[PDB]
Amino acid sequence: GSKPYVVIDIETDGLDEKKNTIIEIGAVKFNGQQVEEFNALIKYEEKLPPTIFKLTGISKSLLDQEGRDLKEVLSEFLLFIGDLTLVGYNIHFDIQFINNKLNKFGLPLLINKTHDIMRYVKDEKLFLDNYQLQTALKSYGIEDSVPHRALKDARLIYHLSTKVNKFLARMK
Ligand SMILES: [Mg+2]
Ligand SMILES: [Mg+2]
Repeated sequence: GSKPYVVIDIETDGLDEKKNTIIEIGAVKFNGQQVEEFNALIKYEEKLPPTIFKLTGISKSLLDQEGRDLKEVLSEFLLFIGDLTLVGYNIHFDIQFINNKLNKFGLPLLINKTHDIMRYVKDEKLFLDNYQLQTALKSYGIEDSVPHRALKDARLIYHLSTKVNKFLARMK
């Protein structure tokens, strides 16, 4: 069957890998036998743009109450993923942020192989109006609204990955 792989997803407070930061990190690992999950909200000392609240529902209060230290979370994330293939949707966004913060804290950077589900979708679904994750999901019969929360989005990307035949063939 499938080789092991880990679907990753983050939420951030902006688009700049070097000035903005990670507010949530989620992952769905198929370990070769079954599925495991990773999720952490990140403690945050800056002024969270209310735009972040409207998209994700994450507020300062949530990060204050449930957030964990970013360096600690990233160390645990490295242990969760090991050297497994990483999978995502426009995955360079997640990797750019994760590597920037790993580097900032003096932690090892990612050297994992990667596959981007978005690339497979663009080649299989040529007539989509756009290639946002939400649009891709519907094209494959997944009607869930995208919540813009890291683990919840990772679950949706994982479900998508089990429906993209070209990806499945590559991972056999
Ligand atoms: Mg995302
Ligand atoms: Mg997300």
